[PDB]
Order: sequence, then C-alpha cells, then structure tokens
Amino acid sequence: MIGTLKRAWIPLLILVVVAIAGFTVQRIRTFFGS
Amino acid sequence: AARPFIPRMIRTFAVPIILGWLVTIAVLNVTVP
Amino acid sequence: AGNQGESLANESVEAVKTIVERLAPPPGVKVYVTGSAALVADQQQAGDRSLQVIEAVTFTVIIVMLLLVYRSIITSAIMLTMVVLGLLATRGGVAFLGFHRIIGLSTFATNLLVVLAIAAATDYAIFLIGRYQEARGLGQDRESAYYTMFGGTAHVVLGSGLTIAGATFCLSFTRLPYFQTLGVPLAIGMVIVVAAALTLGPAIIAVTSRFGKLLEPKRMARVRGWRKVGAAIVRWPGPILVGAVALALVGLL
Amino acid sequence: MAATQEEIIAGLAEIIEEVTGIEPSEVTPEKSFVDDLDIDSLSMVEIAVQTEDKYGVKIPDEDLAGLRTVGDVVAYIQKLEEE
Amino acid sequence: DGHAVRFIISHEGDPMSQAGIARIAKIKTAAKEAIKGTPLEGSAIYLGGTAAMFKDLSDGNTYDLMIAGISALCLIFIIMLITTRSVVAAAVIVGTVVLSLGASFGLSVLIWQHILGIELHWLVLAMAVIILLAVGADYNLLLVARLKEEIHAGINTGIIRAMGGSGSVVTAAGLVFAFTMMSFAVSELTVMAQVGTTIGMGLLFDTLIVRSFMTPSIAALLGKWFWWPQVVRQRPIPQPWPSPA
Ligand SMILES: CCCCCCCCCCCCCCCCCC(=O)OC[C@H](COP(=O)([O-])OCC(O)COP(=O)([O-])OC[C@@H](COC(=O)CCCCCCCCCCCCCCCCC)OC(=O)CCCCCCCCCCCCCCCCC)OC(=O)CCCCCCCCCCCCCCCCC
Ligand SMILES: CCCCCCCCCCCCCCCCCC(=O)OC[C@H](COP(=O)([O-])OCC(O)COP(=O)([O-])OC[C@@H](COC(=O)CCCCCCCCCCCCCCCCC)OC(=O)CCCCCCCCCCCCCCCCC)OC(=O)CCCCCCCCCCCCCCCCC
Ligand SMILES: CCCCCCCCCCCCCCCCCC(=O)O[C@@H](COC(=O)CCCCCCCCCCCCCCC)COP(=O)(O)OCCN
Ligand SMILES: CCCCCCCCCCCCCCCCCC(=O)O[C@@H](COC(=O)CCCCCCCCCCCCCCC)COP(=O)(O)OCCN
Ligand SMILES: *P(=O)(O)OCC(C)(C)[C@H](O)C(=O)NCCC(=O)NCCS
Repeated sequence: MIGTLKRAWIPLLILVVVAIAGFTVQRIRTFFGS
Repeated sequence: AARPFIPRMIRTFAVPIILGWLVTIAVLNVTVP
Repeated sequence: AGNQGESLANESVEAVKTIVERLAPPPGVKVYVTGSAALVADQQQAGDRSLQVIEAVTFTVIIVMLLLVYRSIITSAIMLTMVVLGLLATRGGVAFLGFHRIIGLSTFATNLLVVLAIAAATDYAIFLIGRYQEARGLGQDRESAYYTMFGGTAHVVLGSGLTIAGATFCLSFTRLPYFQTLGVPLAIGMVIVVAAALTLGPAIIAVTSRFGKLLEPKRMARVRGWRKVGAAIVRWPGPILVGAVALALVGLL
Repeated sequence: MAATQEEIIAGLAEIIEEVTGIEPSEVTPEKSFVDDLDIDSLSMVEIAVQTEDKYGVKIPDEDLAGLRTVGDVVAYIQKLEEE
Repeated sequence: DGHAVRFIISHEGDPMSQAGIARIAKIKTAAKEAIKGTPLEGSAIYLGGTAAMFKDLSDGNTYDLMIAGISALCLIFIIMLITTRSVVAAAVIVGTVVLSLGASFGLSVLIWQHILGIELHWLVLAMAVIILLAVGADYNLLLVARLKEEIHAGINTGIIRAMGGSGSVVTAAGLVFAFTMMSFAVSELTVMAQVGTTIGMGLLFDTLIVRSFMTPSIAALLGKWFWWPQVVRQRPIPQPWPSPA
C-alpha cells in the first residue's frame, strides 16, 4: 500500500543502498588471494 | 527553559565539563605511554 | 627473525648492523647492510625524525592561518586550545585502548589518526566559532548567539563525525593490513574528536564569551563578499557551472 | 495596484540594509547607488534578486544597469506595477 | 631430502617498477611450461621475493580502494539523505565529491608526475582519498544544512544567505587545513611531501572551485528539484510593500 510505503521511503532507500553495497563489498573481499 | 535541553545543560555545567575533559586528558596521557 | 613491517624486523636489522660494524674491516674495504629490510628500518627511523620537524611546521602554519582568519590573538588562542585538547584526548584514548591490548594498533594508523584528528578538530572548532560570531554580528546577545550556534551547527558536527567514523571503520573489511589496521583506531579517534567538539567546544565558548569582548567578531565584511559571490551564483548559475566544470576537466583529463 | 513611493522605498531600504548595512534613513529617492550610497554593480544584483524573491518584482540585467538613483528603481517598480 | 629445488632470479632494471612486477607472472608461467611433459609435471611452484610481494600488494590495493570508496560514498549518500530529505541533493553531493576527488588527484598527478618528473608513490592515492572524503563530508554537510534551513525565504535568497553565512566558514576551514597539509613539502621523505601536497591541492581546488561555485550553481539551476521529494517553492507568495517605517 502506497500511503504507508511513501512515508518510510528514506529507511527503505537506506536499506536498499546498504544491502547493495554490503553484497558488493563481500563480493570484492574475495578477489584477493584466491 | 524555552531553550533546548542539551545546550542549556552544556551551558549551565560549562566549567565542570572543561575540568572533566582536563582530568580525562591528563589521566589518558600520563598513565599510558 | 622478524617479518617485514613488524618491529622484530627492525630488531634484527639493527642487531645485524651492530654485529657487522662492531669489528673493523681490513684496510681498503667497506661493509654495508642493505636489502628491503634495512631500507624499511632506515625509512621508519627517519620518518619519525622528519615528522618531528613537520609537527612544528604545521603548528607554525596553523597559528598564522588562524591569525589571518580571525584578526585576533585571543580567538586564535581559544580555538587552538580546542584543537589541541581534542587531539590530546584522541591520542590518549587510542594509545590507551592500544596499550591495554583492547584494540590492534600500528605505526601507520597513528600517523594517519593524528592528521584526521587535527583536520576534524580544526573544522569543528571553526564551524562552532564561525556560527557563534555570525549570530553575534547579526545583533544577538551572547546567550542567544550561543544557542543559535548550537542549534545550527551541533547536528552537522554530529552527523559528519559519525559518517567519518563509519567510513573509516569500513576500512576494517579491506584485505591489506595497511588499510585493515586503520579501521578501529580511526573510528574510535573520530568518536572521541566528535564528543570533544560537541561538549568541550561549546563549553569553552560559553565560558569565555562572558568575559569582556573575547569571542566578539571582527571580520564581518567577509560575509558581504561571500553574499556577493552567492548573488553572482544565483543570477548567472549556468555560466559559472560551465566555468567550474571546465576547470575540473583540466585535472580529470 | 498603487503601492506608494514611500511604501516601495520602505520595502527597498530594508533590503539595502541587509545587503550593505546602510540605514533606511539614508535611502532617499535622490541618492546614487554608486556615488552617494556606494553600492557596486554586484550588490545591485542581489538587491534585485531579493526584491524578486520578496515582492515578485523582476528586474532584468539590461535594465538593472540603467537604474542610477533610488528614484529610478522606484519609478521602474511603479511603472512595472502599473500593468 | 631432495624433494624441492630453488632458483635465485635477478631482474635487469628496477625490480619494483611496473615491468618488474609484470615479470612475476611470466616467471611463473615459464617455470610451469618448463616442467610440462616431464616427470616433474604437476609439481608445486612457489615464487617469493620483493617484486612478488609488491605484485600481491598491487593487486590488493585496487580492491581495497574500491571497497573503501564504495563504503564511504554510500555512507556519504546516506548522511546527505538523512540531513536533507532529498534524493537529488544527496546524489548531487556524491557526484560532486567524486568529481572533486578525481580532479584533485589529476592535478596532483600533473604537478608531480608530468612537471616534476617524480611519479606518485602507490600509497598516496589511498592516503589522499581517505582525508579528502572525510573533510568533504564535513564541508558539504555544513553547506547543505544551512541551505535547507534558509531556502524558506526563496531558493535564490536562501542560497545568498547560506553563502554569506557558511561559505565563509567552510572556506576558512578548508584553507586552514589545506595550507597545513601543504606544509609537508619540507620533508626529506618524498612520500610524505606527496601525500601532503596532494591533500592540500585537493582541498584548495575543492573549497575554492567545487564547494564555492559548482555545488551552489547546481543548487541554483535545479531550483526546486534540488530537494525533489520535498515540495519547495522557488520563492514565497509575494508580499505587499510595507507601510513606511
Ligand atoms: C612553507 C611553505 C608552505 C606553503 C603554505 C604556507 C603559506 C602560508 C600563507 C598562505 C597565504 C594564503 C592566505 C589565505 C588568506 C586566508 C583568507 C581566508 O581566511 O578566507 C576568507 C577570505 C576573506 O578575505 P578577506 O581578506 O578577509 O577580505 C574580505 C573581502 O575583502 C571583502 O571585500 P569585498 O566585499 O569588497 O569583495 C571582495 C570579496 C569578493 O567579491 C567579489 O569579487 C565577488 C566575485 C563574484 C564572482 C563573479 C564571477 C564568478 C566566476 C565563476 C567562475 C568559477 C571559477 C571562478 C574562480 C574565481 C574567480 C574570481 O571577497 C570575499 O570576501 C569572498 C571572496 C570569494 C573567493 C572566491 C574566489 C575563489 C578563487 C578560486 C581560484 C583559486 C584556484 C583554486 C585552485 C587551486 C589549485 C591548487 O575570503 C576571501 O576573500 C578569499 C581570499 C583567499 C581565498 C583563496 C584565494 C587564494 C588563497 C591561496 C590559494 C592559493 C592558490 C594559488 C594557485 C595558483 C594558481 C596557478
Ligand atoms: C565513479 C562513479 C561513482 C558514482 C558517480 C556519482 C553517482 C551519482 C551521480 C550524480 C547524479 C547527478 C544528480 C542529477 C539529478 C538531477 C535531475 C533531477 O531530478 O532534477 C530535475 C531536473 C528538472 O529540472 P527542469 O528541467 O529545469 O524543470 C523545468 C522547470 O520547472 C522550468 O523550466 P525553465 O523555464 O526554468 O527552463 C530552464 C531549465 C530547462 O528546463 C527544461 O525543460 C530542461 C529539461 C530538459 C533536460 C532533461 C534532459 C535530460 C536527458 C538526458 C538525461 C541525462 C541523465 C544522466 C543520468 C543521470 C545523471 C547521472 O534550465 C534547467 O534547469 C536545466 C539545467 C539543469 C541541469 C544543469 C546541471 C545540473 C545537473 C547536475 C550535474 C552537473 C553537471 C556537471 C557536469 C559533469 C561533467 C563530467 O532534471 C533536468 O532536467 C536537469 C538535467 C540534469 C542533467 C544531468 C546530467 C548529469 C551529468 C553527470 C552524469 C555522469 C554519470 C556518469 C556515470 C559513470 C559513467 C562512467
Ligand atoms: C553511491 C551510492 C548511491 C546509491 C544510491 C542510489 C540512488 C537511487 C535513487 C532511487 C530514488 C528512489 C526515491 C524514492 C522516491 C521517494 C518519493 C516518495 O515516495 O514520496 C514522496 C512523494 O512524492 C511523490 O509523489 C513522487 C512519487 C514518484 C516517485 C517515483 C520514484 C522515482 C524513482 C527514481 C528512479 C531513479 C533511479 C536511479 C538509479 C541509479 C515524498 O513523500 P513525503 O513528503 O511524505 O516524505 C518526505 C518526508 N520524509
Ligand atoms: C563507528 C560507530 C559510528 C557508526 C555510525 C554509522 C553512521 C551513523 C550516521 C549518524 C547520523 C546522525 C544524524 C544526526 C544528525 C542528522 C541531522 C538531522 O537530522 O537534521 C535535524 C537535526 O535535528 C537534531 O537535532 C538531531 C539531534 C542531534 C542533536 C545534536 C546534539 C549533540 C549532543 C552533544 C553530545 C555529543 C556526544 C555524542 C558522542 C558521539 C534538523 O534539526 P534542526 O535543523 O531543526 O535543528 C536542530 C537543533 N535544534
Ligand atoms: P559591475 O560594473 O562590476 O558589473 C558586474 C557585473 C558582474 C554585473 C557584470 O559586468 C555583468 O553585468 N555581466 C557579466 C555576467 C557575469 O558576470 N557572469 C558570470 C561570470 S562567468
């Protein structure tokens, strides 16, 4: 429902950014050594 | 009291804050290398 | 016996230098101790000999810059006390948590932590004093100017400091020990710098402001020049943006 | 649609105060921005910007240079108001 | 016990150059191809030394830089989003941060590599991006918070007031720290001089070009779209001219 999702859009965007960045970081953390 | 709580408290207790930071720095700098 | 980077390596290099240059060589010959382990030792022992000159040159520059910003000796002295106390608290806390083996330090994290702490402390002190003096130049009395300074700058200081403490804690996830060892100590030092800037700074301002004309402004005509810059920006923003991007392209190319 | 000359000067003088510092007691309809008030061409730009922001009176760049006195600005604003 | 044999290899020019580091993979490939089809095939090949260590450090440095950059840029975006309730302001600040960092490091590369002839040490990039990101976060947050708190009187008047108020302060702070970092040029150690002058040139360019003209210019172009998710007015409802005095 849009009325309540567009009220917490900042925490949702922060969560999306944190998730994407964390997955990309844990992916890059495996390139060294191998 | 029409002033916010945090700056009002930092302003009322201004000199104990300064002295507390002073003894903190003193201990932290003389009790360890 | 050591391991390039550790202190046992320098132990061993200086011990070998002692053994070698302890007894005289035959006439007409000289003996040296090279390798990328005596170079590292000499580099790490001359770095702290040049940093003792840098520690004086940076403060000699700080004092001049402070006198140029605030055309006043007492204001520069007050701000310098703020910065020095923040730096001292940061160094003490980090050296304490490293000495008691609570956190893992390094002789590179220290040289970077000093720089970051001085930067943050100077920035926050300038922010606080500048907001206070700007509110003072608009007519507000000392108490109203103190509260305007706090309400305008404290949350900025807190947010920026916590962002730096998080960014330089995410270095703990890197793989190189150079960067990996920067995470915890730099984050803790940032937390200490922020706590100092947000409690001791305002307290020093609230104490010194109630004596004579200590923190009263002098350079208020700089606000007018910066207002004229802002006017030029809001009137012709397109050309100014084109010029700025053209200047940035010089470096980006 | 007939904001009086005194009213326009009153609203303009409290922008001139914030921009420069000249008291509204000095802003009289015969003073020159360059000579008497000593207001450069870049402070006039922000006087015009703040006038447009506060009272909606838009003064372009080509017309801002030809307003030498305070009376010229008042006359410009009144003639713009007349439409 | 005779199960391992070792070879001591020397380079021709500088071992720690870009060529001496690229030679490590070639040495390993040559050793692997020499035992191909022999009774020694399938043996383990180990290569140690200084150029091998620096090859490993070279590979790891770029991934560590990417990790730190991703983390720092995401943290900066998050704090700009929390402070200014705006996606466009946060994205513009992140973009200007990236552009300023790039331009500053390019200017330092110019000054040192092309003019002075000395290349930049491999740690200068990391030590510079760390400090530059931190101080840029400081100064950008202080500017946009004032912008947000003053655009209520009009976006143009708000930008003028925010400049006159906080641009002075961020410029003073940036200049102070830039000139205390450029004081490292007196060191005998060229790596310290390079780090100091890189941070100093980066802060000079940043505070005198990017934060001084480019960020408020972008805020002025995008009038109400700088705060997009929030609905702001370009200017308030016009007021009537006040009664005299
Ligand atoms: C041991 C050795 C170690 C080495 C280090 C040691 C050295 C130690 C000593 C260091 C000495 C430096 C001392 C610094 C002084 C500190 C000043 C201070 O505290 O700050 C507040 C300071 C207050 O000044 P004030 O003396 O108190 O008086 C106030 C005015 O007089 C008020 O009077 P007014 O109202 O009548 O009007 C004047 C008004 C101004 O009024 C106006 O004129 C308005 C103009 C509107 C602009 C309209 C067109 C806009 C064009 C857009 C295009 C975009 C790009 C434009 C670039 C700028 C073009 C102007 O002035 C202002 O107040 C605001 C000035 C705005 C400044 C913006 C210009 C930025 C310059 C950017 C170029 C620099 C390149 C950076 C790249 C560096 C690369 C490494 O603010 C300033 O005025 C800025 C002055 C200094 C800022 C930096 C300028 C140079 C300083 C050093 C930089 C070195 C770079 C050289 C590189 C060479 C290139 C190849
Ligand atoms: C290492 C990578 C790590 C990550 C990198 C960093 C990641 C973050 C990226 C940063 C993102 C930037 C944020 C931009 C968002 C702003 C858009 C917005 O929502 O505002 C609405 C805004 C609407 O405002 P408006 O049109 O004025 O509304 C009409 C008014 O109501 C009434 O209209 P009026 O009567 O006032 O008429 C006048 C009006 C005109 O009114 C109109 O009707 C114009 C409408 C047509 C324009 C739209 C056409 C766009 C078609 C192309 C779209 C390109 C988008 C690219 C992807 C997004 C950007 C990344 O004049 C204007 O306002 C137009 C000027 C505004 C643009 C000026 C520049 C501001 C943009 C910020 C970038 C600064 C440029 C620096 C250059 C960098 C050089 C390297 O959108 C626009 O139309 C402005 C266009 C913005 C151009 C963006 C170009 C960015 C260039 C950088 C790209 C680099 C990416 C490379 C990635 C890596 C590749 C290797
Ligand atoms: C370097 C790391 C950077 C990573 C960051 C990635 C950036 C991705 C940006 C994605 C943009 C998504 C923003 C979501 C829109 C939020 C607007 C909304 O939902 O509510 C607004 C309502 O306004 C609207 O009605 C607009 C609705 C249209 C939204 C459509 C979403 C557009 C998605 C943009 C796509 C751009 C993706 C770019 C990806 C690179 C405001 O509500 P409010 O006033 O109650 O809350 C404010 C108080 N806190
Ligand atoms: C490694 C550990 C750290 C990890 C941290 C990860 C990243 C965390 C990100 C931190 C975000 C913190 C956000 C706080 C500032 C956000 C700015 C904001 O929300 O804007 C509002 C800010 O609102 C607030 O006031 C937020 C509360 C901040 C008050 C600051 C009080 C400082 C406390 C002094 C003691 C400091 C001791 C803290 C030690 C760390 C606008 O308020 P206003 O303009 O109306 O005026 C405010 C003052 N009247
Ligand atoms: P004043 O006589 O000093 O004139 C100043 C101004 C800046 C008003 C100038 O002469 C002018 O009228 N137009 C130039 C536009 C401009 O400055 N654009 C931005 C610089 S890229």
